[PDB]
Amino acid sequence: MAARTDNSIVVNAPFELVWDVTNDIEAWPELFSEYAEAEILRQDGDGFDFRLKTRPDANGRVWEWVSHRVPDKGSRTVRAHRVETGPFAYMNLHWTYRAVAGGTEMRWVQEFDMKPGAPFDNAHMTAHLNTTTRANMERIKKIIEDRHREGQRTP
Repeated sequence: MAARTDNSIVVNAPFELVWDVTNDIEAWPELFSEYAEAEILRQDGDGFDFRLKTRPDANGRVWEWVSHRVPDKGSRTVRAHRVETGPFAYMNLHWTYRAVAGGTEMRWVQEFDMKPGAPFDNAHMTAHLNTTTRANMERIKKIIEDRHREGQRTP
């Protein structure tokens, strides 16, 4: 009934670095290939609201929306959801980090459902999100590992 994506990847670096990089919202435009802009609108208490402005998609359209995000470094997890759902009836995000043999494993899970009349149906969006998510996790993994390996020669 409800759409879902579940993707994992291991980053060959320590939790601290993996966490700090991925949770650096201001840097997402250089980390993610889809976001042109990312700014925190407000930070009240734990969670916070941020705006995302994507780059022109495969159809030349630029999207922008606001989401609420609540990072929990202590539990090594983060929860988020779109405030301006747009074509989505709702979109929930859940990231976890786990120490494993070789580095830090990142697991990103999405829970959503398209609005009746949206350009995409649950099936097609699921495929689209898996593709973009996998591409982003691989790019982020590379970036983090490079920063990590750099600090091993100064040391």
